[PDB]
Amino acid sequence: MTLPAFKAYDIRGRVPDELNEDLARRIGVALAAQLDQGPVVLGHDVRLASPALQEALSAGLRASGRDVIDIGLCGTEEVYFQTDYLKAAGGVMVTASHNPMDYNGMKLVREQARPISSDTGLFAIRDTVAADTAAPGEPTASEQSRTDKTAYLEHLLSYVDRSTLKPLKLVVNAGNGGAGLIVDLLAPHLPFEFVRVFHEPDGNFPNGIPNPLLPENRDATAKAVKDNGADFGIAWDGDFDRCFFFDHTGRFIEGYYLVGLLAQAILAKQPGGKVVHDPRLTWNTVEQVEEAGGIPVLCKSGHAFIKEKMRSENAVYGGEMSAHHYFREFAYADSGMIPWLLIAELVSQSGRSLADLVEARMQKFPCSGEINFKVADAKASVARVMEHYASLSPELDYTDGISADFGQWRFNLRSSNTEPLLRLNVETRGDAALLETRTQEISNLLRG
Ligand SMILES: [Ca+2]
Repeated sequence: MTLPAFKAYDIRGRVPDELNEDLARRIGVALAAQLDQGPVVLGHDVRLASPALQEALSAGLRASGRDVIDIGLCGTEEVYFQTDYLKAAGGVMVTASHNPMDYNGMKLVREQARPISSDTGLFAIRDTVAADTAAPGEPTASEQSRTDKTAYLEHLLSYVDRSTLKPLKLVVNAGNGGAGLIVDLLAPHLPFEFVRVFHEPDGNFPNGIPNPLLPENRDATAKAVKDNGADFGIAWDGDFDRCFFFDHTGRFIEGYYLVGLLAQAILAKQPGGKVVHDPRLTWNTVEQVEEAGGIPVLCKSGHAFIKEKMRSENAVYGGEMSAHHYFREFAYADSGMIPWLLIAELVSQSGRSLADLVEARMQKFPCSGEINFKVADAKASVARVMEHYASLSPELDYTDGISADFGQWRFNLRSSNTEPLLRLNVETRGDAALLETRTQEISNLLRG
């Protein structure tokens, strides 16, 4: 067959049958063969098995003559940042994301933190690994421990004017992932009053695997915001490349609205810039970008597509509705830290609460959120939807699945390639009733 752990965009599998130290070592050998010259940055998340997987990567890389820069326990964005900042040949983050306790994985980048994906080197690595029966060589290169975060912290702080920040009270919820370490290193340089929830890194996850999208986990941040009168709350996934916002009422802010909000924050600092966004939910972003003087650039969803498009357009910022925010100055990479710093600055400077910054936008472009449908036949299910609506003559766009614009409402319907699974997003022009009736109509068709 093929090694199942090699996915479209990263490596992910059950330990030890899909991913283990031997495979990790072979991946390091294969990665050395795929990169231009230079050292390789390695970091890892809080999962208990992550360090051993990193050590195996390092052994394979060093056997292949690659100097290894061990940045230690970190966030995925720190591997991206250090790979670019240190002008490394590439980098690997060992991270299991929100997969089960017996899973782990790896995210791999080349120069400037450019993604390595299935069609840009990852399956080449897979095929090399799959055929590698060579004896493990011994190291011919060194490993250096580089735990200085100064340049990374200075870079994060460079997105805000610290003299304009107010002493907001912010709930922070690392979910026992790694975000608290960075929050605590930033805190001496900021005026905020932090309320720390599930703050200590703990790969045993006594409070659940970090995933702020699950209602039980969502509610822990909401409750802390409400009980403490916080201005807003921020939660992260375990490797903290995704952040999640809760307004002063405890309400979780759907990620769609953060794209337009962050674009308007960034466009104040880089006037006339291009902003890349995905096709699932669009109308609010296009309007907010244009109103702020930027140029919106439609792009297929998925971090590799977003990053490539930002590069080709010199786009200052790119944002996906699914809590991914990318910054040109950050090597075009995603950060779960930059967004909350920008939002805290916007609340501080504007005098407006996070709730009021988004309220009118959510009313003007209400959306369904992303709704997933396991179906027996994705192609037949999409066909049923498109047949049902054909007589309305929607404007169709095929940038990412099917987008259908009917005038006062639109949807995007995307099909998973890993399993028969359709993802639906609907939005309307200020009409909650139409949003629900159309969402339910499409849902009935997809389940047919
Ligand atoms: Ca993540």
